[PDB]
Amino acid sequence: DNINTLWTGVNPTEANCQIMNSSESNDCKLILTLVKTGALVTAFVYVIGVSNNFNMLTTHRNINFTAELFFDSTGNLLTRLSSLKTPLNHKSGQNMATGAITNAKGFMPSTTAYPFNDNSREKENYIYGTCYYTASDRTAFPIDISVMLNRRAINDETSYCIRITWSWNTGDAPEVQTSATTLVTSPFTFYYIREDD
Amino acid sequence: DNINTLWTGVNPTEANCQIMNSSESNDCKLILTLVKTGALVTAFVYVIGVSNNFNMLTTHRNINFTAELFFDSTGNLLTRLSSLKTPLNHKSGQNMATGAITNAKGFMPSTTAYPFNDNSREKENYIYGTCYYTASDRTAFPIDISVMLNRRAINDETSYCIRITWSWNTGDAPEVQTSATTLVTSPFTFYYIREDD
Amino acid sequence: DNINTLWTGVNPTEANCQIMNSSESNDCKLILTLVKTGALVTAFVYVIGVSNNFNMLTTHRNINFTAELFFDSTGNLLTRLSSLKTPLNHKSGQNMATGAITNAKGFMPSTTAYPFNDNSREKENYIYGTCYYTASDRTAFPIDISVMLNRRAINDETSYCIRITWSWNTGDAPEVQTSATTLVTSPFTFYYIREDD
Amino acid sequence: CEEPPTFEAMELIGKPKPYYEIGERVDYKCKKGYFYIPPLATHTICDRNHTWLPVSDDACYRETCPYIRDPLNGQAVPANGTYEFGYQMHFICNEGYYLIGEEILYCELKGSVAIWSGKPPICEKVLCTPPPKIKNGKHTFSEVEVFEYLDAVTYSCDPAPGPDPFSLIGESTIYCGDNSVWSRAAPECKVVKCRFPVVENGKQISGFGKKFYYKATVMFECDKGFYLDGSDTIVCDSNSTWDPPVPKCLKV
Amino acid sequence: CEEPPTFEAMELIGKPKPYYEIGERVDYKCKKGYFYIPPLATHTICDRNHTWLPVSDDACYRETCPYIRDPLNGQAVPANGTYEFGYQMHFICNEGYYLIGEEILYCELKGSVAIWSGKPPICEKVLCTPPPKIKNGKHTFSEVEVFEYLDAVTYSCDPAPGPDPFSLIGESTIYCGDNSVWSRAAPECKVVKCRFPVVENGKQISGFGKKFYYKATVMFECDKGFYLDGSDTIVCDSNSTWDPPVPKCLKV
Amino acid sequence: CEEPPTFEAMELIGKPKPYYEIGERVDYKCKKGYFYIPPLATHTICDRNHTWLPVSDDACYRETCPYIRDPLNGQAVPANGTYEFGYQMHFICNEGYYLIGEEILYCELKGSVAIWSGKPPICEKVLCTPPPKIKNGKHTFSEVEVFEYLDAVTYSCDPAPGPDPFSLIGESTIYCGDNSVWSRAAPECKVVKCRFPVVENGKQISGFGKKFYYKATVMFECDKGFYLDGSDTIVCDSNSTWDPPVPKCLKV
Ligand SMILES: *[C@@H]1O[C@H](CO)[C@@H](O[C@@H]2O[C@H](CO)[C@@H](O)[C@H](O)[C@H]2NC(C)=O)[C@H](O)[C@H]1NC(C)=O
Ligand SMILES: *[C@@H]1O[C@H](CO)[C@@H](O[C@@H]2O[C@H](CO)[C@@H](O)[C@H](O)[C@H]2NC(C)=O)[C@H](O)[C@H]1NC(C)=O
Ligand SMILES: *[C@@H]1O[C@H](CO)[C@@H](O[C@@H]2O[C@H](CO)[C@@H](O)[C@H](O)[C@H]2NC(C)=O)[C@H](O)[C@H]1NC(C)=O
Ligand SMILES: *[C@@H]1O[C@H](CO)[C@@H](O[C@@H]2O[C@H](CO)[C@@H](O)[C@H](O)[C@H]2NC(C)=O)[C@H](O)[C@H]1NC(C)=O
Ligand SMILES: *[C@@H]1O[C@H](CO)[C@@H](O[C@@H]2O[C@H](CO)[C@@H](O)[C@H](O)[C@H]2NC(C)=O)[C@H](O)[C@H]1NC(C)=O
Ligand SMILES: *[C@@H]1O[C@H](CO)[C@@H](O[C@@H]2O[C@H](CO)[C@@H](O)[C@H](O)[C@H]2NC(C)=O)[C@H](O)[C@H]1NC(C)=O
Repeated sequence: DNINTLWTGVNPTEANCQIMNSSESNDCKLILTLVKTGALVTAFVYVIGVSNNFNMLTTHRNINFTAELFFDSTGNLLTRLSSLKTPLNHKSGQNMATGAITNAKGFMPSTTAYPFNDNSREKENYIYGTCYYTASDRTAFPIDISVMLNRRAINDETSYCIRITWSWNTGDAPEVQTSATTLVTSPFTFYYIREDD
Repeated sequence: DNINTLWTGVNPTEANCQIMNSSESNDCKLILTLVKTGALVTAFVYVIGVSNNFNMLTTHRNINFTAELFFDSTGNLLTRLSSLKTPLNHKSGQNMATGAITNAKGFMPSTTAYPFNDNSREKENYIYGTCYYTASDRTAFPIDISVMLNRRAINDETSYCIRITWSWNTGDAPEVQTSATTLVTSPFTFYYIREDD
Repeated sequence: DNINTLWTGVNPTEANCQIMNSSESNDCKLILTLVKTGALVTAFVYVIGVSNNFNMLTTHRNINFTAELFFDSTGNLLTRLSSLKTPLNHKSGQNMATGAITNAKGFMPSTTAYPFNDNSREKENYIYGTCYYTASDRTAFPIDISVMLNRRAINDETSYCIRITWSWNTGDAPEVQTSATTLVTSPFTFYYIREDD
Repeated sequence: CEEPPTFEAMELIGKPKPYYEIGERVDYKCKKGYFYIPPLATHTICDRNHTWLPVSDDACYRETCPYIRDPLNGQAVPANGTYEFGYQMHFICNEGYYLIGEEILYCELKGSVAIWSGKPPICEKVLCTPPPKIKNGKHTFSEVEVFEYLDAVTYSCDPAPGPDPFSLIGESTIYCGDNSVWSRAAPECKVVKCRFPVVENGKQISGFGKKFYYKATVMFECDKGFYLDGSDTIVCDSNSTWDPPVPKCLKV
Repeated sequence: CEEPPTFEAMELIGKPKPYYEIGERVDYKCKKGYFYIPPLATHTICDRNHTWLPVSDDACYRETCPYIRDPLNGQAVPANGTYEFGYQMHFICNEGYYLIGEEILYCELKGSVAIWSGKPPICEKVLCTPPPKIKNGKHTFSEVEVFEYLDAVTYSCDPAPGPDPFSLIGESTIYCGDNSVWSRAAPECKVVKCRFPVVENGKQISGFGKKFYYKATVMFECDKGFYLDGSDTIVCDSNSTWDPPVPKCLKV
Repeated sequence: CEEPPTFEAMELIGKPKPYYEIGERVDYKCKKGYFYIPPLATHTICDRNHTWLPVSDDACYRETCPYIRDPLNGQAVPANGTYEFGYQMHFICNEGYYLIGEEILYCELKGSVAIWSGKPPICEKVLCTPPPKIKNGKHTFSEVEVFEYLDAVTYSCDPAPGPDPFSLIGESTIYCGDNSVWSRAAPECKVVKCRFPVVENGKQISGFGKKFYYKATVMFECDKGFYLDGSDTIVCDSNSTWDPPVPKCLKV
């Protein structure tokens, strides 16, 4: 069934995410897919660059960018606070659904497993991984991923939080001003215990 | 449905695992989640330290600890032999179920794919991965994971075996006596071919 | 249900794959498992060596081998073109099913997410990972994995493509002529957006 | 309802309107380096009296960097006071120890997690090379290759090269300083011999002898009906000259 | 229907039959280093007239390696023309620069992806050690330790060690070459003095003097009824000998 | 049913009771470094005759470490016999080869998998520095910088510095040993000349001559009615002294 997936869709025509502070409007395409897998959620996440400034991050040595995702009590995306400006919905072929979201709270990371402001359980709120950047010379550049589930709230509305940080610190930059085209990260898959329906 | 998951639950009040030989009673919380994914099993595993001795492993350079899991012919956990002292059950919100386990043999690693005492197929019984430790200075420490499916039996009762080994060998220890608090490993997800229902 | 899986089966008696150009007949056993997970596919892939020449690749320093998988418009494997010479089918215990394949197009990598011959979207067609080789001295040897989804077509029949490349470039070879037995890679799991049913 | 209230810990979401209607709701969020703690509200609604309902930034708490343990034979001093966001950590090594690494670390924020600029520095033991070799003189611990903190060496001139001996100019004992450099400059072993001081219409009163070397003190007294022009006390300097110059007794 | 047609871009799938029946289908696939572009067909069926239907390899396009940007103070020259599969890339550094890395890179195919053999080379600045030290002579920039490209040094002999001065043999000015070696061999500072040239039945016409050093030119003219045996012009060489040898005037 | 039986390969699960009831079941498991092979039972039930049913540890088999291939120009010797758990592997290099790495490897168990302590060592070729330079003497292969195993050098003294030549004390030929050190100490080239041996009431019988050098043998015979006090045979030592001392013929 299509109700087991909560996604952004496949390659949206326009940019749906404002990933960096310096940007005034939407800078990139955030491809996020949340699939219900028993008591866990298969989280599939990657970015496709749109703006000139975001694509030019491949010309720098030390770079870090975070995709902030905030959700309310019912498990609905808070677009005004989150990096993603388009709300998530069910599978409709290769696009998002139009109607109501069946058990949005079910796709949310558990507060029991990933608590808020509990310093004695801080370590449990973190997930680390690696994705790759296909450079102009067709070689893979490794990018570090820092995932924070819940832990920090920004206001009275934020009941569920997901933070994904892509970063790299190397001696040589992935690309140069003449070789750089589009900043595209390889799909990263992480696992977390889901909140009840 | 809840029957597709066989787990330990979410953050049990008391320690449910005796991971090390030196311990007399239960030393840590083993969070194990087995989700049926077609002909495969999504195995989600991580540890949360309880005892002072287990939490103090972060002060040492060369450390290795194994979580032994033994199962009978019907696919039920043998608590007296296994590291985990509480039997696994289905999803009941954020806790374990009380009643009967539907197709416990289905969550077990296949004897056809992962044989017992077959030296010409030894290499097939191993799975390797990496998890991270969030240190006091908020940096991620990589920990090597060695997973052995079936391969070795301990007695006439052990029909299905799962062994998870967390290890590290570095020049500098992750923490010091004053910085060390709780030994918590990041969630590790591995895949294996499941035995028939 | 068994229809959610499209696999090669578990350890086939005879070699079902001709992975290298130098081989005249089938050289190894390709274990491929495709499980439908919402809008994604859980792809489980590894190789078990059969021929003497393929098992002897562990005696060399610089090695690279690709498993080419080609599919038609309906999502059926083209055995005459692909490395795998036996067609994929549903779960039947620990073996393949005999009858018709329910929605074969559903297991295929999406043309919307992974396009063909689109140079401005080239980076999106790549997936990178790591598997391990259990050496004679019982140590794990890391092997780089390069996965190309769709991107390149070979003829008018190839509508869906999956290319898996296992490679290593080290100073010391994994094994020697006296220590080498069987080339077995650890199971690798990758994720991709699936085409519609 | 006019412009919404401004807070130090929380910032308004969206552009503020010059005028608001009755019932309009405005939301706030904790600033960069601040986190929310329940149950206090971070939003306000305009009441029937055209005013904003009471709201405070008391729910937003400051994000802090991890506790830096004092380095061995050194100290970590928070220049701004605490471990709060936007603050720095200064490092000073103890007497006889030098810094290796970053002297200053800044409290940064990377993916809503407070992290320091880098790894804390190490305070290594101060070691210095042998003291300078002087002409016509030798020092103690001559065969010692490496000197540690506060290790002192005493200089002494070679025996007399004839009727006049070698004079030591400056401090004889020098030690290894905090900056891996010797406390004072190496002394000189030079033959210092001053001319016989003779004052016209004046008599010598102190420091009698035929030969005058380094730091030799001689005093003079003028005869009846004669005034002293300069200083009565004269000391022989390092360059074999009387400092102040030899006085003169002038007639009244 | 006889053997199926052969193409340069696409190859037949399976072994070819010597004879085919009416309706039989044969399929082709793009060769190694070639990719398919739709909609043109890559298969043919034998028609009722026992011939193969029209088919072309126009759908198969050549696989190309990534564009190599010219190295700083050097150039990337495609020896075979393009970036196509099976071709190579040659690297040549500019005047006063040497190559570090691989001079030649080959366009390879690894997992249906066109990739170069390795990373492109770097053209580093040419630097050379001081020029050779010569006996009885000195060069300019004597205290300079490291010399860069085109840096020239002029050699000059020491003052006269008596009545005859030191003669300079060869080029005085030498520069740092492209192969990190000095352009020419270091000159010689040797005392060159030739014997007084005297020809029987002949008179001297040019280069008058009592002493003859390096490169000294002397001309001779024979007396009445005498022919010259050799060359009239004689030059003193580096080994203090007349080259060509001193002429002789023989009687007619 | 009393205490359950004890086995060398398998251990009892849980604390043993001093007394058991009829029907009570006790289970065993293979010890650390042992694995189970079916179908033999690893459990026993107490029968009606208050005794335990027959059970054996024959199902538990010893865990073994991987086979270590003999190192090039060396050998791997299992000190305890096999590759079993708790055993060690010793390494000895062949004649003219030295060990690089760990001489001893222990069979360990990490996550129920038998693995060795580390990587096996390498036996590198034995090479030694030139032999010691001796005063008044020279050796063969004087210009050779590096010497390999069994390479021998012969020493020879310089020509006579007058009427007496240089004497060679010790072995002339020395070779490169197994411990990268020269087999024997370098010989001496010293002028050895002994005093003329004269015995009162005794006559010389062998080794006639006017000059006596190193290792010179002289024999003595006493006259009629005289007994020898010491040894008849005397040899000149390295320190120009007769060893044993010059004999004396004493009257009877
Ligand atoms: C508008 O303002 C009036 C005047 O201050 C508020 O009425 C007062 O409310 C307080 C608190 O309950 C009482 O102690 C006074 O007796 C009230 N005075 C009068 C004159 O009414 C009123 O509550 C406000 N209304 C709204 C809707 O916010
Ligand atoms: C924190 O303290 C530091 C150090 O005292 C302040 O930085 C100094 O600021 C003054 C005035 O602008 C300058 O003259 C110095 O050069 C600075 N020194 C260093 C080491 O940075 C800083 O402004 C304070 N910041 C806050 C937020 O309190
Ligand atoms: C077999 O060959 C014949 C002869 O060339 C083909 O018939 C010709 O077809 C062309 C094209 O339509 C026409 O212009 C001519 O008028 C035809 N000539 C005759 C004599 O029939 C025919 O099409 C071929 N048949 C098949 C089944 O391929
Ligand atoms: C591409 O060009 C290269 C370089 O010109 C060719 O390689 C040369 O081939 C000739 C003839 O066989 C040899 O004499 C040279 O030694 C080769 N040089 C190098 C550097 O390889 C090559 O054959 C050409 N290949 C194609 C496919 O066009
Ligand atoms: C208890 O012990 C008795 C005595 O040994 C067992 O009976 C014997 O069993 C053997 C084996 O079948 C026969 O050969 C003998 O004829 C039996 N002798 C007698 C006197 O009965 C008996 O089997 C045991 N019972 C249990 C329940 O273990
Ligand atoms: C295996 O063999 C080793 C080596 O012979 C034994 O270790 C020696 O034990 C003796 C007696 O305790 C000591 O004197 C030596 O110092 C030991 N040598 C080394 C190199 O360890 C060992 O005890 C034997 N172990 C077993 C289980 O058979």
